Amino acid sequence: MIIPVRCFTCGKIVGNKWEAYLGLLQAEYTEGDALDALGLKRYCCRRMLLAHVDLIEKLLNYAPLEK
Amino acid sequence: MNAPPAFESFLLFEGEKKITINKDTKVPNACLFTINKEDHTLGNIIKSQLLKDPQVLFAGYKVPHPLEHKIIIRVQTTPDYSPQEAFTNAITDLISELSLLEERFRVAIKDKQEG
Amino acid sequence: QTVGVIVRLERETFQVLNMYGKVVTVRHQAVTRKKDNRFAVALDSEQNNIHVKDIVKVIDGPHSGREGEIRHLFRSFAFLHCKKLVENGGMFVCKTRHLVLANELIGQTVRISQGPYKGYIGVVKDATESTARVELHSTCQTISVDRQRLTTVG
Amino acid sequence: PMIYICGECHTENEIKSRDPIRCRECGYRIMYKKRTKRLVVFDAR
Amino acid sequence: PYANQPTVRITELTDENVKFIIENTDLAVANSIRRVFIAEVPIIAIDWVQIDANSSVLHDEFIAHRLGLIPLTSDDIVDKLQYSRDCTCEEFCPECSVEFTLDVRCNEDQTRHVTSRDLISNSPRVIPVTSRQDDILIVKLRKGQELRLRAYAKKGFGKEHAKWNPTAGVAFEYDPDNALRHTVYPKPEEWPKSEYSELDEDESQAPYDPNGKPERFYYNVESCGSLRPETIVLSALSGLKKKLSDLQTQLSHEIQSDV
RNA sequence: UAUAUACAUAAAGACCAGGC
Ligand SMILES: [Zn+2]
Ligand SMILES: [Zn+2]
Repeated sequence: MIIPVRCFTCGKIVGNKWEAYLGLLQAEYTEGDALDALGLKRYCCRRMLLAHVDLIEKLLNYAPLEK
Repeated sequence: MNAPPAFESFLLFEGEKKITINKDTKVPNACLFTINKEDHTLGNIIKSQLLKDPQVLFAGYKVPHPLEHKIIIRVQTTPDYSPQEAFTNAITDLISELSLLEERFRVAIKDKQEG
Repeated sequence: QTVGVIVRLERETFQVLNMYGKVVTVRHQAVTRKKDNRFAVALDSEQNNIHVKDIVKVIDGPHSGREGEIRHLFRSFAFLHCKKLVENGGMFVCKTRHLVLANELIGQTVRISQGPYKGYIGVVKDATESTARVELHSTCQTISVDRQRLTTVG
Repeated sequence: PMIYICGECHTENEIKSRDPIRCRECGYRIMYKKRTKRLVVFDAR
Repeated sequence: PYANQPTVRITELTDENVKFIIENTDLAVANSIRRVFIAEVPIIAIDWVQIDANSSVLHDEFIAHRLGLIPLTSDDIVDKLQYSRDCTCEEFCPECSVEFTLDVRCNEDQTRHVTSRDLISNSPRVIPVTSRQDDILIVKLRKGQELRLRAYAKKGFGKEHAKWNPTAGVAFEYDPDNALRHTVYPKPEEWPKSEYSELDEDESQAPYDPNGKPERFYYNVESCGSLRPETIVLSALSGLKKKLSDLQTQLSHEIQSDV
């Protein structure tokens, strides 16, 4: 749904790197250069940001129960 | 619904003794220690400190089952050296190692910062 | 408040010997069938334990001198049968002392205040004299805790 | 007595037992139960 | 028949990272050190969460999940706090726990991100780590949604639940160029060389050393941001020596009681 | 003071989907 805090394998924090990672893609970085600027060396962390699927933007289209 | 509590691994409830010492009838000077609520962190240190002691013929541990947390340590020493003495000297020798390592790691830090 | 034993069957009614020793007439539907306590125990006039099926002698009260089999027991009353008694199909009623042998916590929301579970909120499924069963709101499980540990919340 | 939330205009209305279900200011027939007052306490586990 | 005397050389020291090299030690002692870097280094992390009003698209215990995993600055007062189970007082006091508060409502039409910067602590010492670099994201809100909750953070360690691991991945390596033959390569020439390798590009492996035993245990210890990486290590040694000083005690009481 | 609140009800059948 929303990007995990704490990469599953190692336990580093990828929670805060998502909104910084979308910025780099719109600056015409390649996912290899984006993930290196964010400073994620191991491929356990590089698969959190790379394979992530953000549904919290879809789910915010529907209107809440309460106005 | 049957998942055991997370704390059940390192916490002792009422009546459980930490250590249980039972002599071993197969062998002279053989003793068998039973440590509740421990795992390979603690068991492996001691075994490997017992095998430095030249008066220790045998030392080894096992976790009987991984889902219940206890260690079982057999020790066999040479005559006129008690297997309870072997296991105490092991623990005091680690404490005298790890207290030397914590002091040598603090010196290398101060050296490392601005030096 | 009143129990009785059916002693005559009629087309629309029963004759019932009530616990006071009077026979009343009631419509079949005006009385409800009561669950008999075959394991009831009482004290006789000499403090013996008496039970259903026991043979007792009556030593005081209206039926003094009679002998009977205990058929039913309720509070201070015993319904007895003696086949020699033609009245009421053999049934009669005597005080047991005239004979001689011949929870609030459940539902509350409690907070575990001590021990390894300290802090968990739950609701009591079952209460005991000793260890209540708290239903944990945090996880899916039910645990037994000494009632000294629990603390009721609101 | 009982406060329900309209599924269309999202206006809490107070409607009670033995009443047809229609929210005022819409006419929409689907009501929701709001949320309980009592304490919920979770582990961060 | 006595303990060996090890030595330490700190190579890299930063705010995320420590590389040290421990020499003259057993394989079993050097391991049990890094095996304490995960479990038994205490840390502060949210445990008891109370959710007053949650209108977010994420259900209650899904947010109570993400809050736990948020690292909190444990730098000092972890020594001062007592485990909540050992603490005598009813419920939570200042001594066994820290209180956090999050009251967030989205008024604007724009989508609001609730960030760990919105956790507000009763004490200045422990805060979310990013507040000491973008902030951890707890949840997003559409206009009209409101999330307010109260959470008490406790002291614990990494055996209980993985949210108390003080560390990110803890590297461990010994004998980088393979003398001891603990691992046997079918073709030695296809394997890349360790950062720590002493070998020229020409030869694949060190030659077999019959007498040797593993020494020079290379670590890399990378913090999560709770504890500065220098004091993840000091707390592991001081925390292993306290478990071995709990044995010598309760063993001595048994040998004296049994005999 | 004594005594008491003791358990039963959710039918059955049909087709459909899946598991080993
Ligand atoms: Zn990772
Ligand atoms: Zn409406």
